[PDB]
Formats: sequence, C-alpha cells, structure tokens
Amino acid sequence: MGSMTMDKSELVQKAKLAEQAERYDDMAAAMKAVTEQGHELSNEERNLLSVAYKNVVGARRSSWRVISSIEQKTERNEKKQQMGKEYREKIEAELQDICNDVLELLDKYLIPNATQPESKVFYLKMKGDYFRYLSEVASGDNKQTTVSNSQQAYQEAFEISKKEMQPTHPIRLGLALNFSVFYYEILNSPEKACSLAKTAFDEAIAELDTLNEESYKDSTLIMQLLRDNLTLWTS
Amino acid sequence: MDKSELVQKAKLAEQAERYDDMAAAMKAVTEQGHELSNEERNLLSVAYKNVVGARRSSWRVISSIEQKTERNEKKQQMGKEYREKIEAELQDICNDVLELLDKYLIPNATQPESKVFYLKMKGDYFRYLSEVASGDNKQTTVSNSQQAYQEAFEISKKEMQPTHPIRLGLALNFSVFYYEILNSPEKACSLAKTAFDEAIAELDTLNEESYKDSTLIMQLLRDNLTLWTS
Amino acid sequence: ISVIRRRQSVLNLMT
Repeated sequence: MGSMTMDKSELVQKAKLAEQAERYDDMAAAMKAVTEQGHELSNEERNLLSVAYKNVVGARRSSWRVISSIEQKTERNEKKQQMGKEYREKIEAELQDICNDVLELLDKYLIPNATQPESKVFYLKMKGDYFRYLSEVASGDNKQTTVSNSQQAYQEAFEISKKEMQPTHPIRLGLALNFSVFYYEILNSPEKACSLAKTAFDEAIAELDTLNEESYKDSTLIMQLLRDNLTLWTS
Repeated sequence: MDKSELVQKAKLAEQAERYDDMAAAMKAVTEQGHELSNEERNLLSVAYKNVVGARRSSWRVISSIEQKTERNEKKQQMGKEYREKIEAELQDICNDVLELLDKYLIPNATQPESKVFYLKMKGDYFRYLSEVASGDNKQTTVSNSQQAYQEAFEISKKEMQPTHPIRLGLALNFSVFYYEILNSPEKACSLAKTAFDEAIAELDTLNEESYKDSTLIMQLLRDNLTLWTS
Repeated sequence: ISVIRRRQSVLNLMT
C-alpha cells in the first residue's frame, strides 16, 4: 500500500514496530507521514517522531565524528585522503538531508500547529538542536547561517520558557542544557555556556521542595546532566 | 575506484559502523575477480555478518511481536507484512553472498584453509536462509547448508590442525546448525565436544599465548555444550 | 551462539 493511504493510527503502529526492530529510518518515515497529515501531534506521537529522528541523525553524527578523527591521523596519501574526504562528504550530505527534513516539518507543521507554550518551547528547542547539528559540520558562510539560526531558535524558546514554565520543568531544563552546549561547542563561548547552565541548575535546585516524587525524579534527571557538563567544563 | 581505494573505503565504513557501505565496497572488490587476501577476506566476512545480522535481529523481534499479539488482528497482520519485508531483505543479502561464493570465492580457493573458510560461509548463509524459510524452499536451504558444512568439515579434518581457529569455528557453527536448524541436540553436542577435546589435547602440548583466537572459540564451544546438556 | 566523557545533550520524552 503506502503512507498516503494509511490513517494516523496505522502509521503510529508502524512506527512502534519499527522502533522495536531498531529500524529507525522506517520509524522516521512513518512519523514524518503522520506529521504531514497536518494535525497537532499527541505526546506519544511527538515522542515517536523525536526518537526516530534522534536515532537517524545520531548515527550520521557519530559516523561523521569517527571519520573526521581518522582524517586527522591519516598518513598523507592522495588516494586515502581523497577517499576519506569524499566519504566524510557523503555522510555530511546525508546529515544535511536529514536535518532539512526535520526543519521543514518544524516550520510547516509542528511549530505553526503548536497550541500550548510547552509545545512551542519543545519544537523551538528541536529547531535549535537540528540547526546545531548542521552547524557541527558546516563551513564558511553557511556555518554563519546555521549557527545564527540555531541561536535564534534556542533564544525564542528560552524567552517563552522563562515566562510560561517553572525553572524545574524538564523541557526548560533540557533547553538550558542544549543551549549551553551550543554556546560551549558551537560559539566557543565557554563562560556564557557555564553561566547559562549554572543559572538553570541553581534556580531549579532552589525549587525542588515544590515537587512531588514523580516530578522530582523528572527534574533531577536533567539537573544531573547540567552538573555533569559543568564538572566537565570547569575541571 | 581501484581495489586499494575500495579496501580503504571498507575500513572507514567499518570504523563508522556503516556496514551496508562496507559490504558494498567488499562486494565490488570481490567482483574484480582476484583471490582475496586474508585481510580482504575478513573485511568481506565482517561486513556481511553485520549486514545480515541487523536483519536477523529485526526479524526475530518482529516475529516475536507478531507471534505474541493476541486480540488485535490489525497489529498482527501489520507484523506479518513487516516480517515479510525484512525476510525479503534478508533473502537478497544471502543471495548476494552465495552468488559471490559460487562465482568468485570458492572457485578461486586453492588452499585447504581458504576452501574451508568459504564452504563454512556457504553453510552459514544457507543456514540464515533456513531460519526464515518454509516448505520446499526450507528443504532446499537446509540440505544446501548441511552439504556445505559437511564438505568443509571433511576437508578441515584431513588438512588442518584441531587448534586451527577456522576448523574450530566451523565445528561451532556446524553444531549450531544441528542444534537450531535440525533440532538434533545429540549430534550438536557430539560435534562440539569432539572439536573441543581434540583442540585441548593438542593445545596442552603448546604455549597457549599464540592461540588466543582458538581458546576464545573453544570457550564458546564449552559454553554451548554446558547450556545444551544441563 | 555461533562464531563471532562527552558533554551531554538531552531530548525530552514526556508521558
């Protein structure tokens, strides 16, 4: 048959099977079709979409780092260096195809259909993430553009989260974590990265008393990542 | 791309865990028609082992979900159709390997060691076809798997030492074939036990430091034997 | 049975 003759619940069932089979390309294709039907995603559907693309793009980012590390230590052989460079470029082309598809989904469906501030922050953070993934491999003026677009998306998310969400909210915390990584690694601005992460951590530490058992687990999960990053960057 | 560029691409793809790329590169090397070196032979084997292994894993998961699905005919039927897609990919992969074996690798193998290595591989990939086959196809794949393993077994018995890792690996996979495909635990246990005992009797005369690859496989033989007896 | 630390980023998965 095909995705254009399937209803949403069938595509979601397909995504869940693909997830269990670790066929993440299939899972992303199913959730992409769900998103393209134009309706606001449920929490379950948003989880399936995000997990699929995290794994699809994640495999390429990981391959790209491996290939780039090998290029630094490769003997100066013309055939070998041309092979590694065309191989890195192949991976770069796939990564850019993946990220452009996610960013198209975000701008055409996910962000415009978001009816609640928690959803808006989530998708703007996602936009910031996927422009950051482009920035990881970009060069020259294109790098200037993807870096600027990452920063603008994160910043828009950051402003909404400070107005509509408590400092212990997992999405606000996760936004701070990833925006801090962006400043550290992409903008090479470690002081801004450390101050952004420390402020988010401290302000959340200050309000753990307000949380029940379940919320406390959710929040401290990501506060520990913020502490881990601070420890890594300042030791 | 010449052979040197393709082998370098395969090593890069291996490091990047891009095994479909790796298998495509080593397939192209093989189709150039020359006898593979030990290095190229291992790259080809690793690549396709990982390519078919990902599909075997997905197949086992989707099969499991399909079989355990109660009171949901729509999920059950979708699981069936997904399984059949994975089966078709698995059959295409195995077909490619068997074609390389029949056309290039086995006809160019002159040394007993190479013959056994590639006949074992032919047994393995017919075994993987047998994991998903049914009916007359199944009879054909099981018989062809057995034929290849038995041919490799008799060569390795005549021409290779009991501690040779290729001889030990064939005994391991051949015993797995008996256990899992033919449902013959007694044949599987006798094969694994004899290969282990013959290896140990020879290894006792030697310094094991140089036989780390053999002792690893010997441990796998012992592990299967203890699980299968129990 | 046959023969054979980096900085952190996070994705939020609610429920």
